[PDB]
Amino acid sequence: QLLYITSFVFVGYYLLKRQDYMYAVRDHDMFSYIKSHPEDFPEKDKKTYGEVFEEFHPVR
Amino acid sequence: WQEDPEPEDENLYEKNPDSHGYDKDPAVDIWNMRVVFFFGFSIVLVLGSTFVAYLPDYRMQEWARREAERLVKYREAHGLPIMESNCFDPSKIQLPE
Amino acid sequence: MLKYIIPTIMLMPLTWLSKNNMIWVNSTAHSLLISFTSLLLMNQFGDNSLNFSLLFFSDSLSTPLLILTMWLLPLMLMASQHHLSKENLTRKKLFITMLISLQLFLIMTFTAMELILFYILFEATLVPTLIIITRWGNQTERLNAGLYFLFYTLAGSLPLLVALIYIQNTVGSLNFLMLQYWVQPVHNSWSNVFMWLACMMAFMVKMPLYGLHLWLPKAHVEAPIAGSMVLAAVLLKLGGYGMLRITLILNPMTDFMAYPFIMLSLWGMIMTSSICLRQTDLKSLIAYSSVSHMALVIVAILIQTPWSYMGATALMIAHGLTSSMLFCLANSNYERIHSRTMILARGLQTLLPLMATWWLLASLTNLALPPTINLIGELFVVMSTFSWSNITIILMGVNMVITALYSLYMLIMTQRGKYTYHINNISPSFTRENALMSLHILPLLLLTLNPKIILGPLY
Amino acid sequence: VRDHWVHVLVPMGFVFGYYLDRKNDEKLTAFRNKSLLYKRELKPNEEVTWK
Amino acid sequence: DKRFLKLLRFYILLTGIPVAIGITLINVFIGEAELAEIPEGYVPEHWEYFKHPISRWIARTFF
Amino acid sequence: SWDKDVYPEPPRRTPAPSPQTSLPNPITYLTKAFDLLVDRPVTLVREFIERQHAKNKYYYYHREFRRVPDITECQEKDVLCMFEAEMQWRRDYKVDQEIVNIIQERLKACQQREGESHRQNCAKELEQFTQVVKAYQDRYHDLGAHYSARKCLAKQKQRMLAERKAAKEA
Amino acid sequence: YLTHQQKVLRLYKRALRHLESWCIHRDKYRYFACLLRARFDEHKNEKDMVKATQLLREAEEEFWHGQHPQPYIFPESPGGTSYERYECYKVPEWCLDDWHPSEKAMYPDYFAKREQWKKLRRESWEREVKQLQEETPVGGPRTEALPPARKQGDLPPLWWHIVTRPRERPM
Ligand SMILES: CCCCCCCCCCCCO[C@@H]1O[C@H](CO)[C@@H](O[C@H]2O[C@H](CO)[C@@H](O)[C@H](O)[C@H]2O)[C@H](O)[C@H]1O
Ligand SMILES: CCCCCCCCCCCCO[C@@H]1O[C@H](CO)[C@@H](O[C@H]2O[C@H](CO)[C@@H](O)[C@H](O)[C@H]2O)[C@H](O)[C@H]1O
Ligand SMILES: CCCCCCCCCCCCO[C@@H]1O[C@H](CO)[C@@H](O[C@H]2O[C@H](CO)[C@@H](O)[C@H](O)[C@H]2O)[C@H](O)[C@H]1O
Ligand SMILES: N=C(N)NC(=N)NCCc1ccc(I)c(Cl)c1
Repeated sequence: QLLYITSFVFVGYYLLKRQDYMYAVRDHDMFSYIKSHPEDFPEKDKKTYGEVFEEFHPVR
Repeated sequence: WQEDPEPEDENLYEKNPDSHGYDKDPAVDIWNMRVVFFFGFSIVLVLGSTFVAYLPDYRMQEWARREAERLVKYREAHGLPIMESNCFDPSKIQLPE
Repeated sequence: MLKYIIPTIMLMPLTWLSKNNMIWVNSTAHSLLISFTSLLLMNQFGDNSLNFSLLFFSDSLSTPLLILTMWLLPLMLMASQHHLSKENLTRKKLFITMLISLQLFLIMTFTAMELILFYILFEATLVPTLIIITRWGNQTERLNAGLYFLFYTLAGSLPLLVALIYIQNTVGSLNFLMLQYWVQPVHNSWSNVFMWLACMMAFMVKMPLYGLHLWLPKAHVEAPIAGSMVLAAVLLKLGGYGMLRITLILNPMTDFMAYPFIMLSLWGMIMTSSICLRQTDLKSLIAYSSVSHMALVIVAILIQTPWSYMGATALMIAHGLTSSMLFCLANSNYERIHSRTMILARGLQTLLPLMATWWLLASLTNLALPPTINLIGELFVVMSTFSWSNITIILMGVNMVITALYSLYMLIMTQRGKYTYHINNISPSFTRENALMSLHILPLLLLTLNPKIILGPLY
Repeated sequence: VRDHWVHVLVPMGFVFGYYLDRKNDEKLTAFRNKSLLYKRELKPNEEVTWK
Repeated sequence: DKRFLKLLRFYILLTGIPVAIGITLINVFIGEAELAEIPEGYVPEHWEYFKHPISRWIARTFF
Repeated sequence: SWDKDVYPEPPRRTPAPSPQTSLPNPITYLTKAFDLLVDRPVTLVREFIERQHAKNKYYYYHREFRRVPDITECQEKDVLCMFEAEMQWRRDYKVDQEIVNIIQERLKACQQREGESHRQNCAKELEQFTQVVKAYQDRYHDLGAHYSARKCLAKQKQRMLAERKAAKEA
Repeated sequence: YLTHQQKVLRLYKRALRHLESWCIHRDKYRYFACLLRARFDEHKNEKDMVKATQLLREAEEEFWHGQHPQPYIFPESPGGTSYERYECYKVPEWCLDDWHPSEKAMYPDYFAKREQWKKLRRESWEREVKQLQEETPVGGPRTEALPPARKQGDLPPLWWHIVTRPRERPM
């Protein structure tokens, strides 16, 4: 029983490292692409709700 | 075929006229009665009801009444409307067109 | 929520490591302590919900359902231990384990912030429930009842899975707190009609909606008593709870998409109430009574008004305790006469006086006698549907007449008249049975003194 | 006692769960004393507003 | 039936009577808080916003 | 006891007894018995309890909520600002419910107090009730169970647009 | 199932009771009860059974026309005001088996004599079954009649639930 736990933990530790590395790589790739293509990811100008118009749908 | 017969139904009162219906073992039967009655009635229902009765202002219902009194006193003293149709200040709003 | 999840999990090693004859004593005692601690969830604020972490949250809707869920486990254990007395020990422990795992899934289902997490746990409740019915049910038909229960649910849930994943891609999140702020109106199109249906039909089958209900009477007739208690008290409410949450993101399309389901529920409640007058099986009668009551909940949820959401929440809690009580009352007769036929054993008030009082109290709550929370919930729904359309008062009024008729007819047929001559094994009520009945009705009637805690977030 | 040791499992589960709930709050202090509604100056010997 | 009702009455009174006595002693010899203005420069504890001692105790202890 | 301005009452006008009979009034002697046997022992018990409360005097306060920017000042989808604005709107919504309850209680007390003259004598309470109900209805009615500050604002802007158009045509 | 004589006598009793409900007063009833008896005696000796049947058939149509819409009913007869009134107080004897020993201790003499009846029932049962078995034609009984005990020391077959039925005013 001791080796069952140890075996799972040992293998699980390295799979967790690779998992975290692959998501870090995914974020690293995504931010670089956004940085290199600012025209496709413009910083839109946000408006406030006082300015934006939303239709009212009464529940009656 | 090679099947056991259907057993006859057992009346727990025959072997134990004092049975509480919990177990055929009299000592276990009594203990199981006590936990149900003590943790069920003495604790959960009695202490739980007391706990619920003294909840500190469930969902600030009491605070809202005190707050409403404060606003009504202030707004009537100063000749303001008790309540306004507009929830949001129109000076902060910008209608289309 | 970990202060409830972990102790619930600990009930499993507790059961398996208990002495052979202390499995019922230990699991019942400690699941009552958990139920006691569940009252700490009453720390509810007037503006903010109680948001514990990224995964779990409670508000006024989930809190009463959580307390009902955790209170029902000890009751299911007392209800089950008699008819499982001849089972071998390992199989008794497995039965208790299925009940514990069902509670674990339920308390996580009601507190999940993220809707896919809700979906998975909402779906996970199927497995133990199916196992309980098919493994520990009594008769041959339990295998078919398991199949109808499984596939009715999956026929609805799988489209819901597609819709939820679609929603996250478009919106970017399924966290319910985020959806409260990022929600956008649903515009008219055929794409959104099917998105609306995929978001709702799974919960409708759970309620169940009239026309999708025929699985419920089969399941109840076949399930063991604990299966019936959890099915009626909590599992039906997963549909109600799901609809109460997901309707946030279906506006304004719900304004017209609700009509076919309001007509089914408004008419369905009259038909199921009338059906109750002619049922011959006592468990089947109570199952049809549940469909009638849950029809109001569907209507209340669909018309989306503060009063109806308060009525829906109160009805869900009141129905849970009442219907679970009725099944326990019916079961106690069954454990004596081994038949569910309502006409078989009559005049039982003459032989079991106190148990006849439990029948009377249970029936009075079922027909919603003021000021029970059963009436408060029903009255609030009737008030709100009157504003929706004045004509509905006629359908609501007729249902209240028929509901009183079958509630008392069930009481009169089984408890009054002349006792059946040849039935001579009607032994006196056990302390376990009387305690089981009073642990339903006493919390139910105590809630009348403080209804606000079951009126939900709109209070 | 070996007869009644099982009766600490659920109570210890509750204490452990209560414990883990409180540590989980410590990962959610990004806005402690930073909300517009409740922001204020620290009390003379106070180290944090809540924990 | 008589035994069950006797047992039910005993276990409700087992904690009910002490709770009823405890509430009475608390109300007499402790009493409720008196509404006061928040003193300038003072930050009340969150459990100081409730009037009844049991409610304050519940808020201070659990919530 | 309570703020007399928030819950006003007129000055009571009782008429002095003006007997026109020789028979003793049984109510007068019952009042003396009630005062001696009921009120006096009750008052003594309360005075004892009041002494204990004085020995242990402590305070509780009324929570004050700082105003925060409202939903009109929140950028679209900026959840952190929308959250504070939304929680504030909900608090005010619960306060306005209690303001209407205060005005309704004034109306109900006036109707009972004025007896058969209530239709004439309760006009001011009735008019104030009518106004606060109108204002409350404009703010919150028809928002649905999933109401929010956003929907409240959308309703107000719809009303403002109809008011602007009506004046434009006028 | 009913013979012609039985049908006539049932009509005669039925008509008198409805006549009594119309008349109310005893002297008035006695007078008209005699006229009615005279009509029945006018055809007592009719030997032609075809004519006799027609007379019976016509008398039944006459009764239906002239029956009281609200005839007198004895209080405890079916449809009477006291019918079934005391069924709620009738408790079967087998319930005493389930009494707690402390309840049984309050009636030591009653329960001693009760054991003597249960013993009598046990020791009689095999004879009762065997008597019915040897007195029943091959194709089962043709009627619901039961036989008497034939020997001394025997009890009539199937007696327990008749002998020990609840009293008519059991409380
Ligand atoms: C390498 C990591 C391994 C981690 C292992 C951690 C737990 C290890 C436990 C080892 C000791 C188990 O020892 C074993 O336990 C069970 C219950 O506890 C006992 O057997 C049990 O049978 C029944 C229940 O099935 C009960 O009567 C009672 O619970 C007990 O008698 C055995 O008599 C004992 O031999
Ligand atoms: C019926 C049994 C129910 C058991 C559950 C209730 C247990 C708690 C019982 C009340 C305990 C005392 O409750 C507590 O009393 C003191 C006042 O004396 C209050 O404390 C306040 O006043 C005291 C003075 O006494 C000062 O320290 C200070 O001004 C402030 O802390 C607390 O805010 C209140 O919560
Ligand atoms: C319905 C009944 C529920 C029964 C629950 C049974 C489990 C009991 C769990 C007890 C947990 C108590 O845990 C701890 O208790 C102490 C007092 O003792 C509190 O003490 C603290 O309260 C507040 C917290 O801001 C502060 O005044 C201060 O930090 C301290 O006084 C802690 O806030 C609480 O975290
Ligand atoms: N072909 C596809 N659509 N899928 C796919 N593999 N996309 C690549 C995008 C991706 C996703 C997750 C991670 I972690 C990383 Cl590093 C990269």
